[PDB]
Amino acid sequence: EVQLLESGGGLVQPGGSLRLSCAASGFTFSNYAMSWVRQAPGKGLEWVSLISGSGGSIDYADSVKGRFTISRDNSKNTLYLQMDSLRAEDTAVYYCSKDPIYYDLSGYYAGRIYYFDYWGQGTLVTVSSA
Amino acid sequence: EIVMTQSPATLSVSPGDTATLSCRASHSVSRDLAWYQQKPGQAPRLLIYDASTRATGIPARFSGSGSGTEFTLTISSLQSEDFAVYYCQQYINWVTFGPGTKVDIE
Amino acid sequence: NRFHCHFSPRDWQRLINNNWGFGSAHEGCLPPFPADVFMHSSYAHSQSLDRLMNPLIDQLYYLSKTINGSGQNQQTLKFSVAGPSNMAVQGRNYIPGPSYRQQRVSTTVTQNNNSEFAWPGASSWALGRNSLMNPGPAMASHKEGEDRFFPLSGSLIFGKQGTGRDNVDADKVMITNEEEIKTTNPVATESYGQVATNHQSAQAQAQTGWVQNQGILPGMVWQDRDVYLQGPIWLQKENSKRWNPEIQYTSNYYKSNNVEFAVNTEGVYSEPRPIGTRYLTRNL
Amino acid sequence: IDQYLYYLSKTINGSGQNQQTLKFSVAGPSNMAVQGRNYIPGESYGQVATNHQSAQAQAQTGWVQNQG
Amino acid sequence: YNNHLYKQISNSTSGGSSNDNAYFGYSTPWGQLPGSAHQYGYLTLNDGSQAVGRSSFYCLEYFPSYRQQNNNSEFAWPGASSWALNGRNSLMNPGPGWVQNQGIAKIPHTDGNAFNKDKLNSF
Amino acid sequence: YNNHLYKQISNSTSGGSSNDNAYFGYSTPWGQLPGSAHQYGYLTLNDGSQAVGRSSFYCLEYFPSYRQQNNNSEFAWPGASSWALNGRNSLMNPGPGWVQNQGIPHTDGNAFNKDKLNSF
Amino acid sequence: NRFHCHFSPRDWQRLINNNWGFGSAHEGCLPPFPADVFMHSSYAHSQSLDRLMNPLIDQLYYLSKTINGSGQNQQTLKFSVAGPSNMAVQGRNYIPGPSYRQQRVSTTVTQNNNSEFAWPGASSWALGRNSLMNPGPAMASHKEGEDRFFPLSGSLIFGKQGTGRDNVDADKVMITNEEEIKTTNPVATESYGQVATNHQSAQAQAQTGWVQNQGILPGMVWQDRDVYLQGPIWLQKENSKRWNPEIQYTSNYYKSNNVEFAVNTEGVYSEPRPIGTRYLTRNL
Amino acid sequence: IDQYLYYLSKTINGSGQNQQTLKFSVAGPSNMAVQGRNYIPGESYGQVATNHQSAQAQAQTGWVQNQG
Repeated sequence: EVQLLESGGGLVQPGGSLRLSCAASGFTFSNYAMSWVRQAPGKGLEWVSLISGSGGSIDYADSVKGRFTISRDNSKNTLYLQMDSLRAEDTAVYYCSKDPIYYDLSGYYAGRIYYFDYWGQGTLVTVSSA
Repeated sequence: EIVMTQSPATLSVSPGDTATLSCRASHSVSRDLAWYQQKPGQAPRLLIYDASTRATGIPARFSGSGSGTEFTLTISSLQSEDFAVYYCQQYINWVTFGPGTKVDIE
Repeated sequence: NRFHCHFSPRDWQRLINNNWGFGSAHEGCLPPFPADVFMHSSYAHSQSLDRLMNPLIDQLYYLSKTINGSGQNQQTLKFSVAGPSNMAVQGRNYIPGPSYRQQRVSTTVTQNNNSEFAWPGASSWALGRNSLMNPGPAMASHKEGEDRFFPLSGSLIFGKQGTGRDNVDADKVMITNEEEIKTTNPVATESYGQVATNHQSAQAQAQTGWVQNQGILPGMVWQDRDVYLQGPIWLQKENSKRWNPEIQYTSNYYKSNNVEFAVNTEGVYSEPRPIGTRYLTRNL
Repeated sequence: IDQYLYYLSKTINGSGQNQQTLKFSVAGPSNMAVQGRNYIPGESYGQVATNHQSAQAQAQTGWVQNQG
Repeated sequence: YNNHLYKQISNSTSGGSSNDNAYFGYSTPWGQLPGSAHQYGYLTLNDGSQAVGRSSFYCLEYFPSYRQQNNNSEFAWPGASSWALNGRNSLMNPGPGWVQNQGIAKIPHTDGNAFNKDKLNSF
Repeated sequence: YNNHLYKQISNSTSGGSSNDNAYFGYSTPWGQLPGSAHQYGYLTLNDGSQAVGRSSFYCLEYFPSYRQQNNNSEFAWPGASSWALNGRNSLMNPGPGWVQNQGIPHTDGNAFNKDKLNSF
Repeated sequence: NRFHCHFSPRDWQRLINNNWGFGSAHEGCLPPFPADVFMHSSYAHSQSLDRLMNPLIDQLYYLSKTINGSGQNQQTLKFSVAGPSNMAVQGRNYIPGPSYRQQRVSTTVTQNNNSEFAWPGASSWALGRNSLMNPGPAMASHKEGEDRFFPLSGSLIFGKQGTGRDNVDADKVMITNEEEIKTTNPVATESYGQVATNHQSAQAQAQTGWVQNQGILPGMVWQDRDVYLQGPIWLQKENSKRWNPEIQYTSNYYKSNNVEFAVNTEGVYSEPRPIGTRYLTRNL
Repeated sequence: IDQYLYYLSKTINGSGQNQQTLKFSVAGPSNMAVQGRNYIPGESYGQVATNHQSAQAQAQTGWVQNQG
């Protein structure tokens, strides 16, 4: 079945940059659009960025824009997130998520992402000086 | 930036009772919405998508309703298996989530 | 006069996976599903038109440098060999086909300009009446690696089963794209190229201009538009020596509520997506 | 008789800010200018897009004075 | 050639860095298969230095005007007539109000125109 | 039957009782195609009420011992001999230290309107 | 005596997509790729053995109720018609094939027991020597919906190009699963079924026990094990009337550093994944 | 000569807590008992797994006193 698994997240000082990765399996990874979503410790959920299919289209939330860059390698069925220039305001559990809609060459990527079909057990990122 | 609003900030009901959860939308989202439950220390899971459709493998006691601004989630025959914060999403414009409603058991 | 009259989805698949080859588009055509009662190149080139060269071997000369350096009166003529290090300049016997440019629209609406440009910005031809150019000359829909852009009237658009008549949403319709023919055809949303607009001299720099439309020139080659299961109508075996496996049209194996190209619970037959036939490949 | 083909009818919902949308319509005897055609002719000949539109740039066209 | 090997060659293998000159292909030990006015090698479909899934690998062991343009400026490339194909500009060489352009070798096939299991590396 | 329609039937259209009884298939107007001791209908591959990519749709318009088990308890289904296939139990019916069992299909071994007419 | 000796990956594709059918497994076979110098039913059932019934029509009686209700001295016998509402109890002419149970292992390591059970917890046979049971009788690898689990010694495990000899990580090998044969074959990690262990009476409840292995019984039908491009060795056209399109074996459309089933920059040929023979479907 | 088939050598790295791992090894003349064999014979006939192992439960087996 579908299985989303997030790799290393740790402690980074403000202004530092770390990289996250998600190993997806149990489904054809290239066909769907993957998204990162964020939940601050007491706060609710916040969408961060999305990459679709091949990776031609990439969009970010206005909070993360210019700091964060998302990318995927279809060859290795991995989704990446590169966090740069972090703040203390950017610390929360991070979730790897999946778009339900299916993409093939005979068609175009839908303009927007839909509901989040599957979720990984999120990795946590603390940004503090300690 | 459609702002979503979860009507009860928290809720407490006994098992076997129905629980009516609802959220509102700052602008029309027409049958584009979703419901998630997040148990403590787990990832969210899709309950309902669009206005009302149940995700695969979801119990039949969960039901969605509503269109446009205001929507409703109802849990028939609530059990103890269900203690979670419930969120609502919009997939119109850029995705935004509601603040959540914690269903507490008596 | 549509293919799904004569071909089942499995019969269509049997055709497009194994074979290199084989009137106003109005309604009222025979239904695609036999229980209802009612009232050509098929391959994608594996090479581009610009890459046909041998990558290991040099060729012919081209003009590399018009100035020795920066300064006054630096004019010079320097020449180089065309080869693998610079492939853009090499001599070629054949060139891509004709183009008539389409405006480019994005499936992401916020990428689009906030104005009503549907009829205003579309390409057209006059006959004293304006006729939209649809679908127009055959051109690739989008550049390789691009999935959100599509030509304004460049490609065919089919509606999904149940779609209304007027002002339907983007999700309801199915838009076909012809990326496959991009190797020998120009992209529908791009200029065909650039030309020189003047005679240079010491006092005037070389000036260029874009080519929005380019007719037939001797040496052009092009692919025609693809046919679809749903499209209008009016065997060649696959001989290839290719070592690695082809792209085939298949149906995804993943649990879903319905079976694609089958009836649903209410008895309505539907065709989920547009199936054209370009899957196998040929050398250019 | 209608065509089974669609064209892009409306790119905005109305006057205002951030109104972008995509709406499609069947081409039929109601609107004959937009129908898909198999053959084209060989006053200006027509118009072509000169640029990529975006939120910043409006769609621009230009006159085709000669065609082959 | 190539020590009796088929070796993937790519844009980046040679240092690359330019999109117009990006290529992907294979070099072969040799000296239905893929006239260019020049060892046997060939190019197939590419995206940058990466290869798209439609690319092919062949084992050979298995057998009208377009106006053309001295000022003291560099205009070799910037002042050149070119045609663009899939986001790659290509010089027009040789090639065929003011009408700058007016329309009407193998032809491309188109519609119109101790035992060990390792292989032996020692020769 | 079915007002001349092919209609999808499944475990859900019957209410979706339980895992062992879940199914997916089609009911046909009729009365290479898919002996069960019984309108023509058929079943195909399913996962729960859903179907998978191998599920096929056919348009008919297109033409030893195994021990078997009164106590005051309900032992009908619990105390019955069964065999499991893909995680679904089926009664062994009829069918063929103490040895409770002993061993010895095509398989390897053994005005104009475009809408369809609903008026009849 | 391996299929890739005689078949290219492309030729293998032609075989499995279009056709229903066509010594210790040691090293030293002719190299898969010709430039190296060195020192059967191909289909999946569209029905499952338990579902062969007509879904719309009743059958024969079964024992529905052995007690009227809660209480004492409630013994009674009730019967019901075998029909669509309850499909588990219907009479069936044929039963699934034999089984010899394998231990189950998860590819997620944290949910595997923290002990060394490779050799101890493995199914084996004795001939005064103990030989492991590998791969064993033909059995499904896992239940529908669990892809992570695999039989300890149940399947054929191939190594990736360059994989070492000893104690390689799970990503250096390729594990094949017989998902297709589940329709007629019991899961390798599940019991065959249950049998009665006693005679019930007023003084004893009906007692049952699990069958952990089963030999041939009259009326069993089963599928053999699939063969692979890599696997050991020692035409039939498709007649199907299926309306919707088949599942096919296809190469991926995404851009990648290397083309699948080809050489890299160093000249090393590799096989990225195992290819089974079962894609087209038949009725049961 | 080695086989090209791999078998599961190790389910734990070493002694300790939380040592779960999966390692594989070529079946070869070194260890013959674990080679994949095409045919089987017709004392106990062997052992079979009687349970699903998990983090909670150890792998259990039982003896086969009769087989067909």
